[PDB]
Amino acid sequence: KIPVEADFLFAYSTVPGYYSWRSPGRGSWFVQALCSILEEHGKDLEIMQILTRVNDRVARHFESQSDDPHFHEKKQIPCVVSMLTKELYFS
Amino acid sequence: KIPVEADFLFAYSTVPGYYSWRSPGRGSWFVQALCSILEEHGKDLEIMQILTRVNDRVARHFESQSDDPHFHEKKQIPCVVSMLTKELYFS
Amino acid sequence: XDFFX
Amino acid sequence: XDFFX
Amino acid sequence: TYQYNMNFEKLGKCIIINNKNFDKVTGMGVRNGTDKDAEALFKCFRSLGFDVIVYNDCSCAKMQDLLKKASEEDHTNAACFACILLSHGEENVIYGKDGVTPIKDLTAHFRGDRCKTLLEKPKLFFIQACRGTELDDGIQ
Amino acid sequence: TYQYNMNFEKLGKCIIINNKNFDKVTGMGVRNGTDKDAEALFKCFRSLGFDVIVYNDCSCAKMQDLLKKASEEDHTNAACFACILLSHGEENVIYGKDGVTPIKDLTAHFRGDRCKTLLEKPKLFFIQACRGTELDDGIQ
Repeated sequence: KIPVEADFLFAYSTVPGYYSWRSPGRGSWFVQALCSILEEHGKDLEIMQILTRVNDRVARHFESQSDDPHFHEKKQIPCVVSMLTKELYFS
Repeated sequence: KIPVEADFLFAYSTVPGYYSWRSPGRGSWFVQALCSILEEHGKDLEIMQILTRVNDRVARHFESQSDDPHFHEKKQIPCVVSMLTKELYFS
Repeated sequence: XDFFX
Repeated sequence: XDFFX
Repeated sequence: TYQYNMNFEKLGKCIIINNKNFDKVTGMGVRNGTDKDAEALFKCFRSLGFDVIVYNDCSCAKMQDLLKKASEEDHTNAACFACILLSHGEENVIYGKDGVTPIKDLTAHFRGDRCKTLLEKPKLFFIQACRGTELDDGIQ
Repeated sequence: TYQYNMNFEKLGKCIIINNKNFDKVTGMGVRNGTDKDAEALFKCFRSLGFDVIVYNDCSCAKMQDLLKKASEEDHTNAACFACILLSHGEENVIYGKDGVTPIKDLTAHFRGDRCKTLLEKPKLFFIQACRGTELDDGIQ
């Protein structure tokens, strides 16, 4: 038999309890970074490699810009939840 | 600047909401899977490759042995939450 | 001017 | 007989 | 022996739910830029090989029904399934245009016991949405 | 580069909390088999190169205190940090011998702003504990 919860993967844009940031002119930070990595490497890296590079890109490349100083210069790290049982390549 | 929540990894034995199974003679299913994979591969596989094989081994090799048939032939899948920003090798 | 979801 | 935590 | 089997006719189905405009009764504002996200995700996941369909400003019942129906299609000739959720949200919960619905309810339709033709195949959920109101102040 | 830099004097510290016995009032029973877990984990993580420390039957206040003190040590010459928790648990929470403590409060000590010598280094938490009461019945 096989667990009914096995072989799911959740790629969240942010960690539990936290905001997720979006630029009105360029899109959400997570999706910008996810599409960047997929264009260059979607076909030759494993899914956890892709999503780890996405984590790094969101963590390093983005910083919030805001009028309110309560929201000035805030940061974000995404959050991958893997119940995968094998490596995953898209090819 | 770096997110304060970056570079954590949580290797949970089970998914949110679920039981986690332990055998009194051999130990808990997750730990014995984790230890056996780390012994054969802890110095050559990336941490997500290690934990994905742990996911497979818990999911395929273990089934709850019980006599209250409410807990007969039950199953488990572990749960990896990664905020890592790089690949991790223990080398 | 960033927003959150 | 297995247990849970 | 350590990879998901990819030798199928289709890569699989990808459902993008792109929620930009919300009902007055929810109090949520317009998600500007989410069309840029959806079109970029459309190109990327299409380039990967997914059969992609975008659904805009879905209600909670439509999201539930979209994912319930996709779960009931036949995936014998598919390698995997992906779903992308772009919306407002809170911990464990995502906004339709008419309220909140629990994320677990969207995904449970794909459980091994409720979708036999995706059994032992990756089911992937990409979720752009808040999970609370804590700020990460960062550190140098 | 794309990997964590491992060129440090030590791999790092590995803290194991092995909770087997629990105060009667908590309702929790002896966790038979956990000594074998703790033994196999310390042998394994010693092989990897960690400085392993095994704690046993810790109170909630002991679990907070020892993790807080470990986050105040100087990790400048370590590549990473690892903690392994073996206990009863429910969702978001882990048992000390005298009650329950939030997992998030245990790990928050190692946040970037609170443990500056592990900044940009991997902080690993392995948790053997229930997260609720649902059973997974499986499918063949």
